Amino acid sequence: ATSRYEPVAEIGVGAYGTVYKARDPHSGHFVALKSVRGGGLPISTVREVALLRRLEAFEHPNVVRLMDVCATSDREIKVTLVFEHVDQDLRTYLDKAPAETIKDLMRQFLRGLDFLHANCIVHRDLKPENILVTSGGTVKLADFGLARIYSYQMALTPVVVTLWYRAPEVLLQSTYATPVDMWSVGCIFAEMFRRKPLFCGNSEADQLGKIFDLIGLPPEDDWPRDVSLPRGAFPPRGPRPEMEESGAQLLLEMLTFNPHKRISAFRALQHSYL
Amino acid sequence: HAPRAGPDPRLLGDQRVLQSLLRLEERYVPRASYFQCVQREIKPHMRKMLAYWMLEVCEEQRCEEEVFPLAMNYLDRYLSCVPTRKAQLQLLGAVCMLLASKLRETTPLTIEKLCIYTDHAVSPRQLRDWEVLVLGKLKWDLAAVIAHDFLAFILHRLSLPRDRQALVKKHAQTFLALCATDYTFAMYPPSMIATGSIGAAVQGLGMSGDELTELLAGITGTEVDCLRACQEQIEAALRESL
Ligand SMILES: CCN1CCN(Cc2ccc(Nc3ncc(F)c(-c4cc(F)c5nc(C)n(C(C)C)c5c4)n3)nc2)CC1
Repeated sequence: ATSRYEPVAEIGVGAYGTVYKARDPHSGHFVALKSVRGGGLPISTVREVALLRRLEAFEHPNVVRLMDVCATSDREIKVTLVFEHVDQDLRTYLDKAPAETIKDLMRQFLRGLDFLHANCIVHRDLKPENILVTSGGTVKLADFGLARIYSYQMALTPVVVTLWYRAPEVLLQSTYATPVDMWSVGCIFAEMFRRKPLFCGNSEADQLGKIFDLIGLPPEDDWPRDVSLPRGAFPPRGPRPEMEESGAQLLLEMLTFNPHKRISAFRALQHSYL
Repeated sequence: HAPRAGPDPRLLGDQRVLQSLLRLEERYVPRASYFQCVQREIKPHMRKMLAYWMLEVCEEQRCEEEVFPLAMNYLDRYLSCVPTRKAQLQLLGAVCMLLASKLRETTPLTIEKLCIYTDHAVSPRQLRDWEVLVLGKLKWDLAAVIAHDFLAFILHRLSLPRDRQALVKKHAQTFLALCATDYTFAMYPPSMIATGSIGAAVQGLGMSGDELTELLAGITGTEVDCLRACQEQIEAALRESL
């Protein structure tokens, strides 16, 4: 017998299409639906579905689970991805007042990203909206429409990540790898204490300036060489809101300018703080 | 403006990453020989003909090296579970290249470009329709592990300097494409095609052959005798690809 989930709430809209909370009116069970908006299928849809299908073989607890992919059809075909429903994102989870939870939240966040990186996957769009939390407190990473398998010598999409969570090497239009997600993790780690974005830049150059105001200006041996804007274009700045000693140490290793010295997700899970 | 992916030491040096690929690869190996029970009209020589056509399109368009073997992976997995007629082979192969390219390339193949190489009776509508059909039959599971994905991991475990690998890599790529054209390799684990191609390439360029075979087998947990037989088959297929 067939059943149907009917949409009961819009939970997001993007150029990628629309995400819906949906409910079977006969069973009461919920899912989430993401609906895709010579030619052919959009590249982002093919990539997102392919990566989730590869990851579905592991059933990792800290990644959203893709349940189904329906393609129906009129001239225009509609693709619908079906996800197990999660009640909220990280923003909704926080404005509900503990530090003990943040360490467990951070532990799960790092476990999910380490599982991606250990699977050759770079997310390239980590942000509070894409970090979901079930009612039971389980972190679920979402939105893999910008993600890719990282393969040595492949061409890369030059501009990735939303502005406020974008790594300096990407802001400087340099090459990048798995550390880009770790920079976003640092921004998200600090945002759990600030409850406000750490770097609210107005542009790419303004984002780098706000970044350098806290991390300090890298000398010269750390400045990337494959960039056009040199180090002398930015003013000199020095380093140094209510977290622990060892937590601040872990944060600085995530927010390291040079991505090769930036801490990995695995090493962060081994940090004294967690 | 146009960045290229460098060698991430966090990935190449983390043993769990290689272990993850080794665990995933069997998931993407085509089930069984579809030539005896599932396909009737479609014969092995037709697959080899289609493969060379696909390889020529990928070469003439300068696709990334993974696109052609990945398209052949989709082709074999599709033919393992969908009876297909000879007159539809070209359309199927064109769509497999389109999907592989869309997945792996920043500047992918387009439906209009594929119409250059397909016969003129094939239209963009059919390509759009078959893209959806192939996605459905493959359950959209396109991020397959293919032999090329192991290349950088294996070379990282050779102490041959990065620059001296340039010709090894180029030559190994010839063997990787050859294996994808040849149905006798269609069911080998991608890690064995990769180590066999590397072994054939490093030997063809000239620390001995037995020690290298021992090392290549140890890297992937493969039996030494099995790797030796695969490398000899790869070498023989090249010399006889006529
Ligand atoms: C209008 C604002 N209010 C208050 C804030 N609230 C946030 C919120 C966001 C999501 C969920 N639930 C949920 N459960 C399972 C999933 F799989 C996804 C999911 C899957 C995907 F593929 C996605 N791709 C993208 C781009 N998104 C974004 C929408 C995050 C995806 C989300 N989402 N619950 C609450 C929305 C309603």
